[PDB]
Amino acid sequence: AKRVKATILYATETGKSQAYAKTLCEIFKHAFDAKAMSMEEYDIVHLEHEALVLVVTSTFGNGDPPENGEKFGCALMEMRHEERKSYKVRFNSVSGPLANVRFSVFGLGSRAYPHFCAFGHAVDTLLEELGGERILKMREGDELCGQEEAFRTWAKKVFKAACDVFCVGDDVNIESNDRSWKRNKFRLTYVAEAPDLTQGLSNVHKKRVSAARLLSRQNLQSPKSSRSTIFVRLHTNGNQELQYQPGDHLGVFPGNHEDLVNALIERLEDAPPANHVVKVEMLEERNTALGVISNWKDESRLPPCTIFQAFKYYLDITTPPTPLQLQQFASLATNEKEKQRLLVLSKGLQEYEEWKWGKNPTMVEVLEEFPSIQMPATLLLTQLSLLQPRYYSISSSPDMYPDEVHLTVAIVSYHTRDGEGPVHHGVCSSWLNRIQADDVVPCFVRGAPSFHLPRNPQVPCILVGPGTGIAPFRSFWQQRQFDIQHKGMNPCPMVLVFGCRQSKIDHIYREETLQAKNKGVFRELYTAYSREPDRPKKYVQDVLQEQLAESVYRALKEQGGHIYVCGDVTMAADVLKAIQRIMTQQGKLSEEDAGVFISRLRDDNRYHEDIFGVTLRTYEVTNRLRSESI
Amino acid sequence: RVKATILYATETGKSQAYAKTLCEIFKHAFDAKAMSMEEYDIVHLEHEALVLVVTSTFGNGDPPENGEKFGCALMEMRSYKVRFNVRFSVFGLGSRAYPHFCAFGHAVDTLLEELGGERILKMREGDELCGQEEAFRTWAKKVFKAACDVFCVGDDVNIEKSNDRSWKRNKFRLTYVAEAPDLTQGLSNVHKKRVSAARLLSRQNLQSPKSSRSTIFVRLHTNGNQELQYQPGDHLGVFPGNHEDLVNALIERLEDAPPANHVVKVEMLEERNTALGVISNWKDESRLPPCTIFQAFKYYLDITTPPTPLQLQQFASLATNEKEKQRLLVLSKGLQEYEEWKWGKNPTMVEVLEEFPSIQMPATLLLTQLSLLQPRYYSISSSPDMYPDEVHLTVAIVSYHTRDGEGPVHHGVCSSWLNRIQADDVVPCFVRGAPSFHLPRNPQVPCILVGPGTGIAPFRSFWQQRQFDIQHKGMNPCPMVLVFGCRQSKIDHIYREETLQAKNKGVFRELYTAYSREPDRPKKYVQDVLQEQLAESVYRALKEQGGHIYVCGDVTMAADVLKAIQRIMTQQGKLSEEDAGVFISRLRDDNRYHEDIFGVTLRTYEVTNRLRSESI
Ligand SMILES: Cc1cc2nc3c(=O)[nH]c(=O)nc-3n(C[C@H](O)[C@H](O)[C@H](O)COP(=O)(O)OP(=O)(O)OC[C@H]3O[C@@H](n4cnc5c(N)ncnc54)[C@H](O)[C@@H]3O)c2cc1C
Ligand SMILES: Cc1cc2nc3c(=O)[nH]c(=O)nc-3n(C[C@H](O)[C@H](O)[C@H](O)COP(=O)(O)OP(=O)(O)OC[C@H]3O[C@@H](n4cnc5c(N)ncnc54)[C@H](O)[C@@H]3O)c2cc1C
Ligand SMILES: NC(=O)c1ccc[n+]([C@@H]2O[C@H](COP(=O)([O-])OP(=O)(O)OC[C@H]3O[C@@H](n4cnc5c(N)ncnc54)[C@H](OP(=O)(O)O)[C@@H]3O)[C@@H](O)[C@H]2O)c1
Ligand SMILES: NC(=O)c1ccc[n+]([C@@H]2O[C@H](COP(=O)([O-])OP(=O)(O)OC[C@H]3O[C@@H](n4cnc5c(N)ncnc54)[C@H](OP(=O)(O)O)[C@@H]3O)[C@@H](O)[C@H]2O)c1
Ligand SMILES: Cc1cc2nc3c(=O)[nH]c(=O)nc-3n(C[C@H](O)[C@H](O)[C@H](O)COP(=O)(O)O)c2cc1C
Ligand SMILES: Cc1cc2nc3c(=O)[nH]c(=O)nc-3n(C[C@H](O)[C@H](O)[C@H](O)COP(=O)(O)O)c2cc1C
Ligand SMILES: O=S([O-])[O-]
Ligand SMILES: O=S([O-])[O-]
Repeated sequence: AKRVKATILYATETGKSQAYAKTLCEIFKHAFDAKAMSMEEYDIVHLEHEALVLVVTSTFGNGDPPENGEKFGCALMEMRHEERKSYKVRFNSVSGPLANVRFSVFGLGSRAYPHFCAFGHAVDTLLEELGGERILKMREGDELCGQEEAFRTWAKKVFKAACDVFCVGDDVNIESNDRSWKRNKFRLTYVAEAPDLTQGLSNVHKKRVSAARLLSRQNLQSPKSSRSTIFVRLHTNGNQELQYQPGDHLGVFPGNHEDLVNALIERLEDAPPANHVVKVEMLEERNTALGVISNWKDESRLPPCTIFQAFKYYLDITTPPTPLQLQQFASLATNEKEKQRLLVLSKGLQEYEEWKWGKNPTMVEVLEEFPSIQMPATLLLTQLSLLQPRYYSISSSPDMYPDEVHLTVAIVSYHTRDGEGPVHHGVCSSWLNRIQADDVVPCFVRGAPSFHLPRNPQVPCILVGPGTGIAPFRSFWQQRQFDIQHKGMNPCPMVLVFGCRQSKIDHIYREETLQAKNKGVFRELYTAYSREPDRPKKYVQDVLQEQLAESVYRALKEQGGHIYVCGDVTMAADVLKAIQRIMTQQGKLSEEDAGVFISRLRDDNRYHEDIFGVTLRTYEVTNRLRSESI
Repeated sequence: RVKATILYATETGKSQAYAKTLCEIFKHAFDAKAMSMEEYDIVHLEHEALVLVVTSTFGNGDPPENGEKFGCALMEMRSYKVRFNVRFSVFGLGSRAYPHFCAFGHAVDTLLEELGGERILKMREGDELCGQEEAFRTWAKKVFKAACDVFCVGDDVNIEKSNDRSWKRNKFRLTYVAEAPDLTQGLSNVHKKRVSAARLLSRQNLQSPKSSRSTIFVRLHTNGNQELQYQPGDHLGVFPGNHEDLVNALIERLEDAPPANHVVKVEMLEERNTALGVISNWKDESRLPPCTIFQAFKYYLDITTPPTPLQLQQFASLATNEKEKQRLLVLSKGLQEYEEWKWGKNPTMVEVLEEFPSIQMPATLLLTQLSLLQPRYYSISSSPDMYPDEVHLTVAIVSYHTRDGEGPVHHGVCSSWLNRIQADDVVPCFVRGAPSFHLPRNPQVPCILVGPGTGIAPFRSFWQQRQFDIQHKGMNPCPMVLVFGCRQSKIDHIYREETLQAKNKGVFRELYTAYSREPDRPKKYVQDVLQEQLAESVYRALKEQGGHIYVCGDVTMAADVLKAIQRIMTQQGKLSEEDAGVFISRLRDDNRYHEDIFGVTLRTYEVTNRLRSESI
């Protein structure tokens, strides 16, 4: 029972928890026999016999487990569950089998969301009730301020605390450094077989990606708008992989703009032409009883391909470097002043914060700001993060549009340095806005069972969502419309609470919702204008408290109706207060009965929320929170 | 060298094996490669010099799943059901027990031509029931020489054709690992598809206790798993566990030393020749995940399917006797001797090692040469609207005696596993849509549901759905007709009270049952109820009412039914066997005549024999 095993479990949606977990395993390799596994890869049957367990997990959606964390969270939730309390009740709330085990939790999250680091807190809370002995109190990493930084602190303490408790680490010492990057470690070797895009992305992200097809794209806003929102039609080609129900999302895999990809490639020192199928092989120095066995292997992260296809379809080249990545960049800088700035930023303290949040630098902008960096083709290919797919609410009814998938996409573009800097185009939205019909569209369907229309047609539904948060409601109404016209049903009509900036500029799908109302689908259509010169600023929160307070109340309290909120997390949080008020001031219930009534609706799946994350007033919201919390 | 792309389609993995071997032969005179019709750009096709196609046919003449993309691509680039139900040559695996024999291979062969394609050799067929591996080896040599001269290489090593990718003794080793994945995750890695962990809620027999046979009702909980969303008509792919006794008998007969409780992995020696030796390293085989050998045999590997001729030859060089090593050699040549052996005894791997006890079996040969345990498909018997977060299955428990009922009992792998797993045990499975076996979008048209025994399975979701659209969505769909079939009304009438009830609620207009072993009345099949009781309701539906007819179950039955309806078209409406037969062709492409083939599930022994006798 020597060489204590340290099991590092992680859950992630974009790769941050996974990275930190790797870094954490590397550290524990010093005094312990450590392993880093995704929560889904791990077999819950070993847990009770685990000596030490370290959890690094983010939280997603509406205070939920990352998708690859759901199974593990249910499992715990199960072993621990005499009856009561739901996950949504205790951990995302409105205001022993593991005796042998020692653990500690680090959770990633954002103060921009209601239930900050919810999944980390549930796991942390749950391992303790199951009989586990917590080493360090749970620490939280805020994506808005010092996330990578707070990881180090905790990583340091927890290691020290583990060494102390297990009484090992009298030979491990006070301390880049690991599988980071080193020139005699990674090598790009030639290959003659380059997979197909959708097949390569399936390997890379361990899931089946189907090739969809672009049929058309149209502007949903006036040509006189400064903004742009596009209606996109895709042909699924029969593929049963792409079956969906109204409410579900489509995950899409973009391509970085070629110019940016090229600028980047033309800045590498030693790099084959940006065209030669090259696999990446790494010098892996294993270790045996004989001594140390060293040899070449396949990194096996990216599939065989040209560096161009790699930077274009598989690697994140626009997300600002983490402090770690800057550290590897620094040791490549050949200019005194130019290299110290790199080391100052490597800290993740304020300078980093200001630089990142101020310049929102792409990989290219960084190499160009510190032109004395000798960038190795293999450092990027192995250190950059994978290009993540972006999710989009499906905007079509599969009955009204068989073998078709529609999307409503806000075109993200903004100026850096608070309007002074150049333009940065969102990766997926700008891609979806320029692909041609011959272009393949890598995607998959991710069902959203908490956001499907009710099984019972005769109950009232209130659909709340500003801007593109209307996207899924378009599948709701098209679907209800088809039901009426062809299935011979008379479902209780619904109410739509939309919200935008200007009557004849932003009200997307206006006529389309009109036509749907005349057909019985909707009882009434409410709209909140926020930048109308002719009146005051109104938000769906307002339309709800000023013109539906009664309907809302009668719908939810007597008619057994449902309310659906979709879009920006700030709005959704506001809509939850507007409803808590309407419930209080329209039924005489304190912040108690109103809160518990809501908390009940959710419980019974009658209060639905589909969070897009932070999409509205991004600058002002991120700015307020960033500051206010440091 | 010329580049030869060998494209293969496969479900149970036989065509895959054939292509990899085909690749090892074409290596001699060509630059040959092998991959799925999915792991390939259909755009590169036209820029190919030589394309070899090895593909099986599934469904009812349908392309295997991984051969769906490719199929329609050649179709548009150049309906399917109608017609079939660069240099290149096709070899299609199949079975003469199915109507549209090698339908996919014959379709791909036809369409390649219609795309600037020149055929080398006449497309061959490989009947799973008689001389499959035999016709392949042949066509294999005949097409090699054929392309060899077509592309003009002269006198080269045309005698080399037991090859290289075949197990040797220091090309493989089992290195310990202290971290083995969870089963469902391991399976997702092995089969490259998302497999979810579902849990058993309950199982109950739907046949009378006084029955000799047995069918079970199975309820699984999806656990809110979005990956497990389905529609009535869809199938659930399930991964079972082999029985422990057979797993431990197999381990205890093993030569290699791996304790069974230790996690291991299979590394293979990757060597790259040089001018004075070789530059090499041990890479992970990476077919199976790290797991205990007990777990590989119980959950990842097929230890019951009879050894192929290729796997026997290998056992040959491992027998320490002479008769044994010789019988092995005889059987290694998939001919009369081997076919009689296999079909007659249908030996598990364990029985093979016991019929030939001098074989010294190393663990790394089984772990690398045995086929992957394939998942079994089951028609979902529940409506998702009626049973949220639930998946129900109707499962016939397969169990037969070898050597024509004279030998030991052999249990169906998945059916028997599903028949003994305990509540809450994990059930790895996934959902595979059947877009061609879904209820019509128009619920105001009549549907005629035909299917005996377990063939009823998808209809229980059809009628639970309709019952739900009625009792809850407030719609009034055109009532349906159920044409069922079983052995004895008092024994085999599974879900009798349920279909009965579905009638009382307006789901079903009428319920027609056919019995085949009622010791009173004659042996009536469902094809006999169509003609002898509804020949008119069927004609009016498929001709005037814009109706739909769904056929589900054994391929033989489904065929007797097609040939029946085609006549009900002649007789009742007056059109010839080419005017009614092609009208059903228009039905199957208009998607109003639905078929869902389970394979050969009925009268297996009787049927598959006459068929061996058919071709032989
Ligand atoms: C379940 C779900 C459903 C969704 N459905 C939809 C949908 O239906 N329709 C839709 O349009 N979107 C939807 N989204 C949002 C969407 O997926 C993408 O986040 C969005 O299109 C932007 O992606 P991008 O790839 O274009 O830009 P990305 O390049 O990734 O860039 C966005 C990042 O830009 C920064 N950026 C943006 N604005 C500014 C600014 N003003 N100032 C400084 N920096 C800024 C932020 O740091 C932000 O994270 C959904 C998200 C989720 C999780
Ligand atoms: C789309 C689809 C849907 C299906 N739906 C269902 C369903 O809903 N319900 C259901 O019960 N089944 C269904 N099946 C059949 C099912 O999937 C399995 O084939 C079946 O349960 C048996 O699997 P097993 O794994 O138990 O036996 P397996 O071990 O694979 O064994 C069967 C093999 O045994 C031989 N064997 C069987 N009987 C005999 C005999 N009498 N004499 C000599 N040799 C014999 C055959 O060679 C056969 O291949 C479906 C198949 C498909 C393709
Ligand atoms: N700044 C840029 O150049 C730029 C460019 C591309 C995309 N983007 C971003 O990408 C997003 C996509 O646009 P979109 O179509 O979804 O919507 P949008 O036009 O940004 O706004 C949606 C509507 O909801 C309102 N709203 C804002 N905050 C709210 C809150 N906290 N609670 C309730 N309602 C609220 C808005 O009011 P307001 O009048 O207050 O906005 C607006 O009327 C944009 O909203 C924007 O943040 C910005
Ligand atoms: N051979 C065995 O002893 C044995 C035992 C247990 C399970 N099994 C297998 O497991 C399967 C599951 O049983 P099941 O519930 O699906 O059904 P089943 O009991 O095998 O029979 C389904 C019904 O369909 C009839 N039928 C048979 N062949 C037909 C054809 N060619 N065309 C139209 N109708 C036909 C049968 O009549 P008949 O009376 O003419 O068969 C029977 O009444 C079995 O059918 C069988 O394959 C076999
Ligand atoms: C749609 C979306 C929903 C999110 N929901 C929450 C949330 O409820 N609580 C929280 O603390 N953070 C939330 N976040 C922030 C992530 O948890 C955080 O960005 C984290 O750094 C991502 O970590 P990962 O890369 O490991 O998955 C959310 C982010 C997105 C894009
Ligand atoms: C449900 C099912 C349906 C089948 N349908 C056909 C068919 O229409 N035509 C044919 O020639 N073979 C058919 N077969 C036989 C396969 O083509 C044959 O068993 C082949 O050996 C499987 O090869 P594979 O393992 O490479 O996919 C079918 C087999 C099953 C299990
Ligand atoms: O300051 S740099 O971006 O020129
Ligand atoms: O094989 S069953 O007992 O898990």
